[PDB]
Amino acid sequence: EDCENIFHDNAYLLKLDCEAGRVDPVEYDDISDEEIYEITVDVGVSSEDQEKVAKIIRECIAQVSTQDCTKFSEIYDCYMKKKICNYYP
Amino acid sequence: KCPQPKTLDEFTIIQNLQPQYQFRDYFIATCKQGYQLIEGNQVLHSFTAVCQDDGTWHRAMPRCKIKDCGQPRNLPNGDFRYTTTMGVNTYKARIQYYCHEPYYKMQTRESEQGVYTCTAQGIWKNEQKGEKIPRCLPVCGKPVNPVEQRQRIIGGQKAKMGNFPWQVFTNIHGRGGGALLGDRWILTAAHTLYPKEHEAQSNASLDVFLGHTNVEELMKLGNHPIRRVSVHPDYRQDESYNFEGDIALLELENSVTLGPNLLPICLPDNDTFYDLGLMGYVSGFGVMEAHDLRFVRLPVANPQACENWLRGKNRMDVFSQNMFCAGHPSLKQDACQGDAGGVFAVRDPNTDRWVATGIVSWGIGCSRGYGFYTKVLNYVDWIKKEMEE
Repeated sequence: EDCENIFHDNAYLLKLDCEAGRVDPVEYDDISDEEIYEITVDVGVSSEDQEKVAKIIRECIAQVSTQDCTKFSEIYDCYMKKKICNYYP
Repeated sequence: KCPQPKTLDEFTIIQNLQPQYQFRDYFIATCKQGYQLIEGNQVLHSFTAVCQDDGTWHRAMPRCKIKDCGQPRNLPNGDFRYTTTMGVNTYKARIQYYCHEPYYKMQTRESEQGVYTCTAQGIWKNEQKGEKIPRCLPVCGKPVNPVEQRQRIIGGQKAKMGNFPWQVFTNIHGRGGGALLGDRWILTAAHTLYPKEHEAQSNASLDVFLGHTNVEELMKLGNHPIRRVSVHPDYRQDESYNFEGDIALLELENSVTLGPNLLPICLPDNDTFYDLGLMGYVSGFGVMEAHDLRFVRLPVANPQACENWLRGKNRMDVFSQNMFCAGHPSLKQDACQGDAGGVFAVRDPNTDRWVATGIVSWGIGCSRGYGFYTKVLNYVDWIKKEMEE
């Protein structure tokens, strides 16, 4: 339950930063596998679930092509369709 | 006719060398600058010698060795490097003082304030203020491991070491927070040390911890004693509805040693930090003790919408100009995410120095809504006044 709330809040904060002209929406679509791994180990997912989480992340960044401030709102939606929070404690 | 006095070394100068020395005649031996009379292993302030009839001087001429300024004075939170020969503290020796960067910075007025030489008087001196050594002042903001500005949706609120090196933990009446100012002062909320509803007799205990992110390691690091408490007079404990002047300063009995995990934070100057839309980070050790430190980024909103929400939620309300609200109702997390009486850390992109703009004051509504803080910029003068005491 708390995982979904944290993700929604981070998405809304990124939307506000985009409305302020500080974080460009296209720049967000770039992230290396090392960054994904370090984020997944810092949040506390299992070492086995990291592959599923990376697949979900790649697919969700792929499915969202709208380059606007609502991008962060749509990506979040995808993360709920793939049920990514089940790989978190 | 005792023999003519002969200088042993080169720096010995006989004052008025007479052509011949007879009975009851004397000669005085001084030394050049930077050198001192010795005679054996001791030191002499003056030497004179006379003839004892049998042509023998009653005492032998001294040696006149060089003066030793001694070991240089210790620079607090600093050190020195031998610009000349190491271990040689004698006459004509230069040292270079330096401060422990990045946690401390030498006070300014550039290859002129940290250089100290050994003078002929026998002490380490500098061209400006010779007797006294410099002073390394603490660097306020500029955290050595700042939080990543590339925020992602998948973002754990757990803070890492060095992100907020100013966070403190207090277990006075309950779990509270604050920020470090300098190496000796702690800025916190007034209602953390004075209970609002409880009041009456105080179960005094205090205890202040800082230096880590995990609670157990914070406790292991040590309890810091407090020697003076300065509460703003506007705060009143009986008025449980009001929180005006919710600010206080604590003075440590001994100054802390600043490091990569322990750094203070600067005070505001211009009001551009309180502008709408500014993202401020609020840290706290969670509620319902929860272990490690957790942070949350919240935006400062319009005070008018906050007042509308306040009076619409049938609340007494105690908003003022010295306060500013943060957060958004669309945020699905609780309004108490400003855990403990911490601070509202905002980073100034012009100077890249983090500054504490607000203090976690009152948030009546542990469910959802806005958060309220106290403008530090308004109480800057009182903070500086209490610090200069």
